[PDB]
Amino acid sequence: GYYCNVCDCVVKDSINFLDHINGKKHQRNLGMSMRVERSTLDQVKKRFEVNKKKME
Amino acid sequence: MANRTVKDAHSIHGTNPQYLVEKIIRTRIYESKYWKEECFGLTAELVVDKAMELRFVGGVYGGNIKPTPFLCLTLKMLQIQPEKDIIVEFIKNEDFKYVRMLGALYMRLTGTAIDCYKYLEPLYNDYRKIKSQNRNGEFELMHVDEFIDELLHSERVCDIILPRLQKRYVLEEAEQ
Amino acid sequence: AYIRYTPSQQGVAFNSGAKQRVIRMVEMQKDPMEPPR
Amino acid sequence: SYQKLLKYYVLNALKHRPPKAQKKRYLFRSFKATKFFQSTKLDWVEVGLQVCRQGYNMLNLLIHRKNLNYLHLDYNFNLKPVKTLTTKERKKSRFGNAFHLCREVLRLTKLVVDSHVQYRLGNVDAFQLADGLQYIFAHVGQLTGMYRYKYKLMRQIRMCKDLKHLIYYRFNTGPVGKGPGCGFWAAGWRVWLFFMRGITPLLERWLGNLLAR
Amino acid sequence: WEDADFPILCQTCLGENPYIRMTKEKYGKECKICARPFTVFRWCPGVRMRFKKTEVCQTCSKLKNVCQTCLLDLEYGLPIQVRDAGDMLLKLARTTPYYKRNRPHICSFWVKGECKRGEECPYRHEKPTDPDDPLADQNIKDRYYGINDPVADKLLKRASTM
RNA sequence: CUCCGAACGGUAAGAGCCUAGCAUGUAGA
RNA sequence: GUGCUCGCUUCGGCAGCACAUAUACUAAAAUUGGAACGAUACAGAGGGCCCCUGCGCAAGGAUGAAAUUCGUGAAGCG
Ligand SMILES: O=P(O)(O)O[C@H]1[C@H](OP(=O)(O)O)[C@H](OP(=O)(O)O)[C@H](OP(=O)(O)O)[C@@H](OP(=O)(O)O)[C@H]1OP(=O)(O)O
Repeated sequence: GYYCNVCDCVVKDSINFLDHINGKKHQRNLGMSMRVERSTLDQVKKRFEVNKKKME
Repeated sequence: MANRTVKDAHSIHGTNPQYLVEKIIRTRIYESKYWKEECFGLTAELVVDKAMELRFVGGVYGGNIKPTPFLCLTLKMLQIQPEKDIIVEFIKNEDFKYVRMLGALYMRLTGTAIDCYKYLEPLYNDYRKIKSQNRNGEFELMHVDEFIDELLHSERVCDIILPRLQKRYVLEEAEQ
Repeated sequence: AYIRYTPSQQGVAFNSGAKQRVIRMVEMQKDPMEPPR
Repeated sequence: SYQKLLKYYVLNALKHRPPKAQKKRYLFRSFKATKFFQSTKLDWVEVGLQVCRQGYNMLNLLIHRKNLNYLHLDYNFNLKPVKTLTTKERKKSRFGNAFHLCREVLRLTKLVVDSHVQYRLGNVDAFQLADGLQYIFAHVGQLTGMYRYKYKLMRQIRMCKDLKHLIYYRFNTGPVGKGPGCGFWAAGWRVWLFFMRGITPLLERWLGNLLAR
Repeated sequence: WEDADFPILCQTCLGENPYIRMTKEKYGKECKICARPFTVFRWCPGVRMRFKKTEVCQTCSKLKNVCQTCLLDLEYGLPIQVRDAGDMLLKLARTTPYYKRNRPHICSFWVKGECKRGEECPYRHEKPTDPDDPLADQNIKDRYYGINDPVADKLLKRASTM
């Protein structure tokens, strides 16, 4: 089935593999990705640019 | 890891930070296809990208409780716990619809009743269509008024239970 | 189902005037809401 | 019903030996003397909601400590599952002894408190309130899950059954002859108060034995 | 399982005050190094001290010749490793025992940066001593036994340099 | 002719891979 | 902080008197490491101690550790 080369493990059920790399201690060892909330202006740029990219 | 918000969160007084939804429904929200993707991390910006690309407004569908991406995204933003300014920014966006819908729903779940009326009242003017998923899977196109009316007046307009907003008469007698 | 104790160990110049070092011993209130720890 | 009431009355008349003992043992009088208790004045509905929340949080933390993330008490004191675990989890949730009875008692208490919270929060607010308390003691007869932990309860529920026909055939006489009479809890609440006052020590012992583990 | 009357304490652990105030607790806190219920009593060694307590139980400390809350000694003041491997101890010890043990440990809110308590921090506002030396790393059970001390080698090499 | 009950006696045991809500707050230099 | 001195002496102050006399598992904090009989892939049953459910030292299930013969030494007796 699914294969994780980082841990070199064989993930059987699609959901079993989906719940490894999202939470993998070894993969997390490649960098702490704790997402901090950006500034109030940061959430405005993503709203503005998408209004000009998707629509326009 | 979907336990804490980031490291510390101002706990909503109702039940808990993550537990404003029923334990069964949140436990179902986690194990899901839509959660498997985008659970890598969504703090402030990618939430906007994931919100403008889901034109559904609903809760659970199917015999097996299947969460809509609307509902799972509400829960994801609930775990993220954004600041009030970002939520007012989502509540002020008129171009993208379901983004504003999620902003209103979150401001209802986490927010002061005074703030609830102050930010959700002017969302009671849009006479546009909104798609929703019924419990049997079949979709239905309704009015935005129906949504905000069930949200502000009715209980559990979606699968989530609402945190008991006062009657408006008490606040009209005491405040604005 | 007070105490007076001469510290016979070290008294030379610890505790300037390490004469006999009296103390007070109270007991701490046990709340009756604590299971077996 | 009258026969059952007279039976309880007479059987109480025999087992009435003069009580004089115990050297006046009092509770909640030494607790106030320690630094683990403070007196205040707070409205009754507030105290009821406080007790309900406290009991729920006490049971929820019991379930939390016990490493059971697949069960939920549901805030009406009705223990609900999550994912239908059946490998070895269902063997780790066979309480049946005290958790069941504490759940039933706190469910009854929180239900009465909610019936009274709806009053102050805009319920019917008329005699409907007393009708609610009446049918609430009826449901404590039937709707509550009291039967399982203790079966002798049925005896007093039989009283709560027989006592019912002591009031309705005195209330539903004359013009009012059909509709649901609201009645009073002057006898029902009395019975349940004597009951809880009698079974305080059993649950004290059971809670002690269970908290030891 | 272990009650007593008075603690087998130090002379520095008690404090630089001839009158302190103890507080006995029958059967508290579960002894650090043998896991047995014993009689915890704390006190205040002096003004702006650390509110020191009692760790190591009566039989635990009486058997191995050591104080109930620092594990150094009642007779000398050295650790239990130097006083076992190593006399030399009498010139190695000290009188006037420094009260740099009875002081509050470092305010972690200050180390992070926002100590909200201001001047009212009942903890201590110094810089957290750098982690690198093994005198950042000692524990209780390795200390209390002779095996593996970070202090006792560093003081045992003070014994043959000069 | 209205009196209505619940638990246990129950779900074989298994080797390879994987993910997690919880817990200490200290001694000492 | 409060009340008072036929006080220095004004109604600005100074001095004195008296009541009140020791809270704080100190820190909002600081790192440290862990577990499902849980889904998924695979085959498809010949005496007590350590645990779990549990209120009962009610009750219910499980892996892990005896007699003969001879020689020697000693006590004691004639
Ligand atoms: O159906 P009945 O045999 O005639 O007795 C009923 C019945 O009481 P019981 O079934 O316990 O004997 C109702 O209670 P329910 O079980 O139907 O809930 C009760 O009403 P309450 O719940 O308020 O006590 C009241 O019926 P009603 O609604 O008319 O008041 C009562 O006697 P009656 O029917 O003769 O009045």
